[PDB]
Amino acid sequence: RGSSAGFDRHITIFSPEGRLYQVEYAFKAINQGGLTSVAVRGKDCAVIVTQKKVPDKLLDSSTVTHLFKITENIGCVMTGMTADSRSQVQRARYEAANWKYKYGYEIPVDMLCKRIADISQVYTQNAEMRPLGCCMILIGIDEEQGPQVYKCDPAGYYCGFKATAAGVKQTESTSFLEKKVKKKFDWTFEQTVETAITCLSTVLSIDFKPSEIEVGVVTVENPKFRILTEAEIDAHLVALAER
Amino acid sequence: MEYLIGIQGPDYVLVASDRVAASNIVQMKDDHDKMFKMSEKILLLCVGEAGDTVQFAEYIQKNVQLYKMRNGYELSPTAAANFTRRNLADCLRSRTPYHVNLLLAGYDEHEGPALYYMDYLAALAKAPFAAHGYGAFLTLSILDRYYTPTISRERAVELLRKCLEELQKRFILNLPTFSVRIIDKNGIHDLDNISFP
Amino acid sequence: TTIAGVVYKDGIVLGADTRATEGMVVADKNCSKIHFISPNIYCCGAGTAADTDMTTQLISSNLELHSLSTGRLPRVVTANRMLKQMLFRYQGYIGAALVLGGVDVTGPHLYSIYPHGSTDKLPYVTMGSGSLAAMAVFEDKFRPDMEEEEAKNLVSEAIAAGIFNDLGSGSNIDLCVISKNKLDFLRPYTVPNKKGTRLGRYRCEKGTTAVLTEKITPLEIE
Amino acid sequence: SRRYDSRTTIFSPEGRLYQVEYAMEAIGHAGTCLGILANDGVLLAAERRNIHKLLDEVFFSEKIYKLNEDMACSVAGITSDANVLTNELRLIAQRYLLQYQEPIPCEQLVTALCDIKQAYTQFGGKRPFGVSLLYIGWDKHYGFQLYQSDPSGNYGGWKATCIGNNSAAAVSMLKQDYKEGEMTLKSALALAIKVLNKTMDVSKLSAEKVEIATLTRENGKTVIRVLKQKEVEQLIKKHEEEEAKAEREK
Amino acid sequence: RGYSFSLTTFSPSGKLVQIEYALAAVAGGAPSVGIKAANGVVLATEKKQKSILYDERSVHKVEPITKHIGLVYSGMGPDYRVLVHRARKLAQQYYLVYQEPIPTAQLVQRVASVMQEYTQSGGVRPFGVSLLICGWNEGRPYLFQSDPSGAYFAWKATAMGKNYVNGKTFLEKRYNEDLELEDAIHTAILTLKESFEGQMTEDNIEVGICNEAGFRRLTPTEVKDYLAA
Amino acid sequence: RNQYDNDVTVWSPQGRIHQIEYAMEAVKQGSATVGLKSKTHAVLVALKRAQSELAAHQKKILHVDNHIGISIAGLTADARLLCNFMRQECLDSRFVFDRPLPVSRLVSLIGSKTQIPTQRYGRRPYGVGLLIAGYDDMGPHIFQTCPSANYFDCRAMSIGARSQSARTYLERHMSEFMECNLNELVKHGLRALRETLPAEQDLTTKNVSIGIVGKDLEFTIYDDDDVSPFLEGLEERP
Amino acid sequence: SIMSYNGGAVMAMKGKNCVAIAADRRFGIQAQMVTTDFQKIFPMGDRLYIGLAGLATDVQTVAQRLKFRLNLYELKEGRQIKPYTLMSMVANLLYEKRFGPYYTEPVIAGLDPKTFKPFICSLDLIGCPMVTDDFVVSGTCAEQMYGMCESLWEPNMDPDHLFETISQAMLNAVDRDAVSGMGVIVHIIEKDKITTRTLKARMD
Amino acid sequence: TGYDLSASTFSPDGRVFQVEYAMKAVENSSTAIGIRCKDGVVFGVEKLVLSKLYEEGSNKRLFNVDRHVGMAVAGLLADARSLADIAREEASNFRSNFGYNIPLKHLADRVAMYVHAYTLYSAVRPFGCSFMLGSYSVNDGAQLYMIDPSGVSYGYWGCAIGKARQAAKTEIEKLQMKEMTCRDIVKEVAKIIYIVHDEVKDKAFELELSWVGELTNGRHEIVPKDIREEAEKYAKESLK
Amino acid sequence: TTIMAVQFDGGVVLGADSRTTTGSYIANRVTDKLTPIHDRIFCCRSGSAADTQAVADAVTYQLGFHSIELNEPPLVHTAASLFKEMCYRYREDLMAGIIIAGWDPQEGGQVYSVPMGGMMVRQSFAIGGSGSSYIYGYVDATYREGMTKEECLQFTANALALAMERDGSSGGVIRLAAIAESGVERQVLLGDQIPKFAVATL
Repeated sequence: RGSSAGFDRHITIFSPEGRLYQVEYAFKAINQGGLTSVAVRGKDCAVIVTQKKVPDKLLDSSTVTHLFKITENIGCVMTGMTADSRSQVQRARYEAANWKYKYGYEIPVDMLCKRIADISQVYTQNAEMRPLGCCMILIGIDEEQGPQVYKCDPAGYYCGFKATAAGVKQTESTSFLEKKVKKKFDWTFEQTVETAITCLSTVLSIDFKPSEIEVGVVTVENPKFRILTEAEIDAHLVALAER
Repeated sequence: MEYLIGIQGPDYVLVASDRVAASNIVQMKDDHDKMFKMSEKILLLCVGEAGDTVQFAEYIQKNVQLYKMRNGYELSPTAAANFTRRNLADCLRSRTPYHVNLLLAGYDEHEGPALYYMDYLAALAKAPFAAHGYGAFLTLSILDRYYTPTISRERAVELLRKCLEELQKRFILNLPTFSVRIIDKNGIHDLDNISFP
Repeated sequence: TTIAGVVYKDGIVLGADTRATEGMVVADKNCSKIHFISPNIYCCGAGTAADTDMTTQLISSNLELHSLSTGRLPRVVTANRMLKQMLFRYQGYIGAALVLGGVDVTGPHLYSIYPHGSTDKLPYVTMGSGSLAAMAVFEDKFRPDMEEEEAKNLVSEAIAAGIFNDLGSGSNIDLCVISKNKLDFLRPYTVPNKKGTRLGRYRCEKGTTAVLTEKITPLEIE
Repeated sequence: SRRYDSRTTIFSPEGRLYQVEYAMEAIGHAGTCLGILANDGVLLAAERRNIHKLLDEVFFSEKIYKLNEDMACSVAGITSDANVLTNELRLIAQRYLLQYQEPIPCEQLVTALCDIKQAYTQFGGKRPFGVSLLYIGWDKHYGFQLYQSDPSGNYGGWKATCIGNNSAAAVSMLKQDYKEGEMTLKSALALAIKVLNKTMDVSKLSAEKVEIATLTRENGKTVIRVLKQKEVEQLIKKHEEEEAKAEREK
Repeated sequence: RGYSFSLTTFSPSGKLVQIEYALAAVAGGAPSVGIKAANGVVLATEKKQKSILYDERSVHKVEPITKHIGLVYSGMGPDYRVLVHRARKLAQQYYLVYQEPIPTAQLVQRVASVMQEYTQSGGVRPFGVSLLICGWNEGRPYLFQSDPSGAYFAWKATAMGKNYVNGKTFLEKRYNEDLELEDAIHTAILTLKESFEGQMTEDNIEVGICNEAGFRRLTPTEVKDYLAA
Repeated sequence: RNQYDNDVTVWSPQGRIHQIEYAMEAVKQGSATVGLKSKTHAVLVALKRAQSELAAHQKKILHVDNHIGISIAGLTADARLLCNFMRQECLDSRFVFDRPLPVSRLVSLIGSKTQIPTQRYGRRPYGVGLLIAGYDDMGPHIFQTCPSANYFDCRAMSIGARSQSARTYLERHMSEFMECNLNELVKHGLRALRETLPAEQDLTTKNVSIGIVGKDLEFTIYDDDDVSPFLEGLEERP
Repeated sequence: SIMSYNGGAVMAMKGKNCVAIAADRRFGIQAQMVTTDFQKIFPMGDRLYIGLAGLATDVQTVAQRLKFRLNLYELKEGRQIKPYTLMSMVANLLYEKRFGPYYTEPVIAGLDPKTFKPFICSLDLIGCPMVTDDFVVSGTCAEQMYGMCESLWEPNMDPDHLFETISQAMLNAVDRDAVSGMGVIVHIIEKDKITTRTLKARMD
Repeated sequence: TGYDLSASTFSPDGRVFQVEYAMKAVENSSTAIGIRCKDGVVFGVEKLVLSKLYEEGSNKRLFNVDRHVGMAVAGLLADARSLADIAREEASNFRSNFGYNIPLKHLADRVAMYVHAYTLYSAVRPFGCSFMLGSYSVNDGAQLYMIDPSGVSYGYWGCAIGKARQAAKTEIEKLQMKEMTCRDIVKEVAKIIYIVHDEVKDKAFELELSWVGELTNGRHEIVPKDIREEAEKYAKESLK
Repeated sequence: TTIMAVQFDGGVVLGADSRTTTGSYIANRVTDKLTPIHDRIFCCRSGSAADTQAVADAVTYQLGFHSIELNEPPLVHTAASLFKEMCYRYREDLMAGIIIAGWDPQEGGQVYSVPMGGMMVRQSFAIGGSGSSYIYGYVDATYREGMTKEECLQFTANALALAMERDGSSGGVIRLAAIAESGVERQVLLGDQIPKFAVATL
């Protein structure tokens, strides 16, 4: 099946089957980072959780973080190559501000993820430049739609999700989540946070402490993106462990 | 200042020009040639601001002879006229406007003789007779009087001499001698220069 | 030219005359000074007519792109910002004075745009030659939260004042009513002035005119 | 980057351009096409390769691609490159008309396009235009004309020719059958049907398979007319009758 | 800046192997189908999602270019989105110039010109998608297919993606020119059902129609109503 | 094997760029030269190679400005290119600020211009090694340049073929050079350069060129005629 | 008045299943005539005509550019252009030169090819479309022929009455201005045929 | 593998091997450390002296990219100087536009993105240098950021780059910089460098030190020679 | 028009009229010249309305991008510097006079004045527009160090009313704003709310 001809593996051109082997290798590069992130939307809130693995004590834990603030009402979590991630969030910030300047209102997350995916497309189409080895997950509140969660990939797939996972444990995490959403739930704020943390803790076997993870939220009551402090995270965790 | 005149007929085009090149009060030259041949059977007459005339004329001459060498057959007078009109019209908007007043003349085996007129604004027109310069105001009424589409070439030369002698008597500038040449199926023919001592 | 707009309770009413003048002679007696930007956004134009028409067409295009890309209806602030940025880029040389009106999710929004790129969000605006008379009518009789019929009558009275007191404007009144749910484009909403009947018949019989040539060419049809 | 480059615009040790050689080979696979000059007119004829039943007919012709009042061009090879070249041709002709206010000569049009094709051969590092296309038209200088073009950027004037599949067999048939200076449009149509029947793999020309267009001068205004299915049906019927009469004789 | 040499080049056989391979990716694409009725034209495709977690309403494989044109694809989605964006820009350029809605024929000509521009241009791969374009102009319906090569064909009805050969055989068996779009929708849904490999529902597929009114993608409710048959 | 070497933008698996090393090897083949300084004076001494007996020897030492002079090694075309660049930099300095350009800032510019090509495709390092010498308000300076754009600051240095003998001689005698007269300093440098020569060859007026700069003395190149006084008192080969 | 440099006048009128378009013949400098055979009406279709007045060089240039674009359109589409479409194309063409404009004021007149419905329009210096149901004008004697047409014109006229009307209007108008005249040509368009007639007019 | 010859490629296991090969180079360079403390930040370098000929201050591996921020590098010194030029340009443009001294976080981000541009395209190689930036502002405080050739930027309480990165990190880890101040920190910085220096493999070194903090009024500068000598003496004596 | 700003301890006060004129005709009698560049940073606008709106939007764009990438609240000096470079680079084209005021933690309440020509000056109190001429004396006399929020608001209202009665271009309703750590308190004085001063009334 997996035949190869010419420079199909070395650059972004079609294999005899049309697979574009390179973008698949870029997908492997996401798991090369070694971390995992999970997203889930409720009726009134959306969240993103991810590991916070500090290899050295000397590193400032404040600086290292995969959660970023694209706008006041948008936040994202990046997984993969840290450098390409920072490039993508900078480009997203640019596109958001330019959208505001041109069209006069805050960009929707769907349009943002579509713009980012088109950008990644021009990478995977042109041979000069490699695809960025990162995947973005965006959360935001749309006034009409409600809470929203979208994920981008190096290829350009930009779908919208009720819940998502990204990283090395993506398949296990989505297997976990597919069972939960298959069952009916109210999906309140505390329930969403508990679901996300449980998914991460179950796939990793970590049994997290407060510093071990980071989390960000958006609520219809408080649409601004907020990265919860260690106190709030520990408050949620102690609640989880008790029940 | 410079004077051009053209008379179409059944089987020929007659053209004339003054041979004066003047910068100012003085007359520098008395044998200036304002007639440029773009091919064997078409002529271009150009007058206006100095330099623009020869530059534009030589450009058109180059393009026409190039067409001939490339394709093996000469342009028709109509095609040459529209070509020079295009090149002139493109430029009036540009930073390099050519202020030139033109009069084209040619013979086509199929379409017969032709005379075209275009001002510095590059407005083309096909006319039976036409003239340029301040002298045109004097001489056009002569042609409108004594011109017939069936005019023979001897009668045409006679009519020309009438126009030019009227210029000599009535026009302030000194245009002593005029170049003359005829276009027909055989080709361009130079004639005895009309002079007034 | 006299264009005017007003916000009523649940939408917008735009109004305009139909007289287009080249100099001081009438050229078009039933012009359409009301343009389509979007299904929910409309605009009326004054000033250089070509500039207004082409600008409105351009912004209509860009908003068509934006709307069908987003999957949701376009907003008014978007149009206002596009227009003002364009007009500022050209620094007033394109003489498009516009009153722009539309209804979107946030509510009815009405803008007045000037050639140099200025804007003003207002409840009522008037532009053109009869703008002062229309402003007089509005400053007199405008009240907030009017009903649709009251707003239509007000705008009609304003455009009529501009008509019967300005030389440039005349010949008809056009109306457009945008709301959350409908759009009523009323081209001959009113006919205040009409051409009087011709008393004398001056129809010329055949052969009245001489002809020196005639050439008939048949057109094949199938 | 030197590693990922094909290096198309280079010579070969034998002195060849392998890319245009291969483009000619691709044209060898394309649907066959031919054009036949006559004293009174010229006609293009093609094998409509897209013969599927579900295909609609929303175009004037599948391949004929009119360029101007006085000329047209059938096609062999990649339809995409063909469409691009036809657009370029139309632009060229209308540019000449804008300049001189006379219709363009066919030789000049073909020369312009062939120069464009040659440029892709020589520089740019781009692939050539893998298209060979006939041209037919009328100019006052030389009258009815037929021209052939190749991806190499070289053209020729032919009295009758074929491009595409089995062009060699078509030409072998045309050499013997074509009568120099002794042809009319009807006889040329018959010869076209003959060589199409000989060259095409179809047992019989259904009149869906073929597409024919003619060029003629009527009242000082040239006309480019695609022949209708009834006309070509009558033609193939006449050809079958003639073939039977020849066979019945012997 | 960028590579300036063609990545697609002629094989000794004469075939553009990159184009053949792009067509292979299209063949591996999801099913899609189009049927041109007398009164209208229908475009349909399956929207099979890997998991229930995905939101169906988020993304649409059926996208409208204008009021009266909409198209669907089989193959690479990002490439499809590049193409649909550029097509919208082209159609609105036409509208700015002519103040008349673009004919679908000219649209597909232009986008095919683009798709040609990519295969010939340097430092790029061909678009790995084929499109089905539907339109209603001059009170007539249209259906077109644009391949990666940049070649446009016109069909009364056709299919794309997996099992397109069997789908086209079935469609040639079941197609009538006199059909109304009401029955055409049933035939298209049946064609997709031939290769759906599942229990298709309102979420599992996407469909759109074009008519005198214009192009619209049917909501899941009426899609379910049609699926009842 | 040929991989990792054909291009400059390719890091080797051992964390090296072979093309830069090769350009440095180009300098290691070139004609030998010496640079040394004292409290007040800076000297540049050169062996000028001759392609044949009849050929005149190559111009190793160049003028850049009154207060700066260079001695080249390796590709003379790259050398003349860099020298034109440096001349333009110093001329721009005098045009703008009406001051002599400092040597340190000049070599900073040189390193920048030399670093840009070695990080891009389809460009080569400047396969040249230089010794800079000048006098500024600070004092005499000697800077070495390599195709690798890194530069150095040194009391003495020698680059070219068989330069290592000169380097060890200079390392041995570095102590005295700081406090020396001009004649003593140039004689030290000449002995150092003499070490680089083959045992058969010997220094001559023809094959030697000297460039000297100082507080009052502008940069002056002493050709074969006027180089004889400096080497007049030199000892014989041991 | 740069428009008055060459003068000229063009007019169009509507009727029942018919349109008429007319224009003067004079080509002249600001006071000097040159030719009485100038083409200001150019055919843009089988039964669609455009008429240009203003600076003659811009008249010719615009007609040539328009024929260029139009032939490309007719070749690409495969159909004849509609009048509204030609109007829009002309407006785009003129607005492309909005700074440094073509000094001409076009007039288009024709029938829709499918329904044979009359269409007339005019465009300003810079491409302001102006569709009307009765008549349109462009030229120096516009002010004259406006009132002349306002009086003579009547709705749903047949071709005969249309010809007599447009002829009387053009003659009595151009007789009253200096820089236009020297004859006038009248093209009548209807579904079955095209009719062109020149009128006897004062050559003064 | 054929996947290692350009940075526009990817390994089948997801790695761009050119970047890894690049950071091998900085790992083959003499080590440098920077240690943040309450008062400010201190930098230190093991500048191997290649020859007795080279003058004191040659191959300076400590730059001042702006007055309020310092720099300390490893790897290819040419690329280091180039990035110092880039950083100075970024700081100057920031001051010119926004009117104040650039924050070190933004500076490190901009520099890292400029680095990261190079590892994507094939026309350009990755940088061969990893480097530490350090600054002190009264509002922002002491701040230290280390950058790698991959373009990844992280803040550090103490950072090390070069061959002896690991042992340096250990010796820093036992330090407890948070309570300390600069005048104390310089001494054990010297200690750590003298430790990790290999007398056998590395012939000799010249300690290059730089600091910034409130003591300098937010002005990065090289250590006065008196303190440099005192710290070197303490280090050698403690070394035993 | 008349625009005015005053710095009090812990914040600032902004005041401006609501009149914009084209000649002697008032196109808009309720225009809002106070513009939020950011949550705690505001801009008053004098001169060409087009120029001021344009540069305000561009500065808002740049400053939002800068603030979000820094992840810290922006500075009034920064916004004023942006306005400065824009107005200085385009001093020939732009006829615009700006006064910027906001609150930031580092420096607190700040007022900067960017007149025509693109120079930037921090000021305790700064007035602009056609009507500032008529009230230079009133502010010079009335100002005192240590004024409070309500005191500064009344000061600004009196000044703007005095300018409005005399200047034809200035007029309408007074729009006021007060910016501090807490947030923005905007209010509009109209009719009798506006302070009144007795005419000569001979």
